[PDB]
Amino acid sequence: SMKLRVENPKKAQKHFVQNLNNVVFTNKELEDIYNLSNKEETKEVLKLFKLKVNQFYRHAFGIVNDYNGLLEYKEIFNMMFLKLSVVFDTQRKEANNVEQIKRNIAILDEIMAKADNDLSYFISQNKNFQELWDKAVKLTKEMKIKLKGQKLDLRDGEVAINKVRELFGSDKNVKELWWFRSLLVKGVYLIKRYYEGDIELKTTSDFAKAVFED
Amino acid sequence: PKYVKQNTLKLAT
Amino acid sequence: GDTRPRFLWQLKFECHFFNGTERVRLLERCIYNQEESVRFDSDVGEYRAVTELGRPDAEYWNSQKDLLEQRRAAVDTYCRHNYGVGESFTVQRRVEPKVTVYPSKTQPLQHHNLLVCSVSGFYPGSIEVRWFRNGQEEKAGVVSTGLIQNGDWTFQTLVMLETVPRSGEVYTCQVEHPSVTSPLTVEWRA
Amino acid sequence: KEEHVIIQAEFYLNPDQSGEFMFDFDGDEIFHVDMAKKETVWRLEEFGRFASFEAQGALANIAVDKANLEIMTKRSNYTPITNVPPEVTVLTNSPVELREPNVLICFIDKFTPPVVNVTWLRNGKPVTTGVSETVFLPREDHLFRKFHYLPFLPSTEDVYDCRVEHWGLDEPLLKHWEFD
Repeated sequence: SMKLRVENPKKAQKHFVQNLNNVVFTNKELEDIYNLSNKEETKEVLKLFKLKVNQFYRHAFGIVNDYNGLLEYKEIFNMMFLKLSVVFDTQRKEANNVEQIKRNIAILDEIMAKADNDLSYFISQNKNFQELWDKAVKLTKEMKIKLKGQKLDLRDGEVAINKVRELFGSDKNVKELWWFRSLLVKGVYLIKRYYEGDIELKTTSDFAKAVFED
Repeated sequence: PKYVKQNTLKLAT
Repeated sequence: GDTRPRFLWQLKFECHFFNGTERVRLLERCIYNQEESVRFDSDVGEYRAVTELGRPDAEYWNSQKDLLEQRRAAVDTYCRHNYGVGESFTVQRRVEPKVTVYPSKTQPLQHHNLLVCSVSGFYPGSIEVRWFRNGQEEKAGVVSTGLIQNGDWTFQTLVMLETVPRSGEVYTCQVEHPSVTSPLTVEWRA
Repeated sequence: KEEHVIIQAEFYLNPDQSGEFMFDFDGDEIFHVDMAKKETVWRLEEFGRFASFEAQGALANIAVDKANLEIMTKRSNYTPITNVPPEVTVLTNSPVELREPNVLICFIDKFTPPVVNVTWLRNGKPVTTGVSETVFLPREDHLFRKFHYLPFLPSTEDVYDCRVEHWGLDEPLLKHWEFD
């Protein structure tokens, strides 16, 4: 039914860490870490490290952006940062060890992969979420057609919501679930971009991919 | 054979 | 040099096995510094605070039905599982002891007072070692270091006999251990 | 009447920011996960040829542990741990014999927190080549054990000693050894 980021997810366990509130590192925080890598010889790998920390952040928020409707997403998001925090422990005591900085980078990747697995696992165990997430794609695809010749002036970010209320504002799921209605509101901005000839859409998110894929 | 662990649980609040 | 206060958090999951895996008991405990606060005893079926500081945690976890069922099944999915994974090189691990006998002086002034029976590099730690003076078992004058675990999956122990070996006598150190069907022996002619 | 005990023990210590994930069988270490490299290391190579473990899982656990340590420290109103000095002892692997390869074992027992500096000395000179050590092993009283090793060639002209430094000690503890 719904495509997972990992087809056959390996068992995942929750540590009940969804209620943490400040897992994400601030810039000053990250900078104070980058600063430890003060030696010359390590300045090249320090770039690859900063680049990975960024890819990391984008990855994490990417998950909440696509799956905020899935209860277990806070668990996955928070775990990612709790793990990052451990890697940073090593980074702080190995600030100029290029081989270590490279291992850490490799681990930051592994942490992301694990996140995708675990996410796929929790999704597989929540058939209901799947039905809802698929239905959201279903209607966004219909909306892709429905708005074929209409005027979409989304400049003030007001029309999108109206259109969703106009075409599906009576759908039980669009009234009751904010996340579901949002996937559709998010969808019309995508459709708009599609019409303007945007070609990267499918790479924008799992949702965008599921929507604009055939 | 794979050793399997027990997940750590986060404390109260 | 470092005079800063430290704070320690430990978590231990103990699997206790009896008669193979007939009876298994899981003990999950949380330790702050040097004091257990909360724990899950499979014999109980749910978290119980051990100190005041544990209460919040015992209360919170216990309200997670999914979590409790897991822990309750852990005895099988975790303990019995892991027990199998390593059985061949742990429970079955057998390393024959190396027995040798050499004299020694109880004091720098004393004569060749005691004989030492060195039993080393064996595993499991369960072993038996007895002294015999001309076929007759000796007990009254034995002293030992007790069983010693080396930390590399092997044990060693020294068993001494407090007797000035008179000429003509043949002392014998007999060692019995799982790694060998017939007891090991080392004689020492007076 | 219990026959065996398999213990999964892990810890996180502040402000050092040092953690440990290990499996224990009847007192001996089966393996542990090197936190820095995030990978399983077995106590005996042989073990790896028959079993495995996802180091990534340990990372997850130590990640949560860290967060818990903060929560507990605060909830306890920042109560620091009471240093308990180690009991050091040194003996050989097997009976010593001139020029016959042997090993020196330094047993550091009953202590906490899990932080300790160890140094091997031969006639006053710090020795290294050959040395090894086990990670921090857990005790039922919630204190720790640790072993350090120094392979050596016996000789009637060497005096070795294991130097152990721990916060619970007034001065560096220095246990001697020299065939005696």
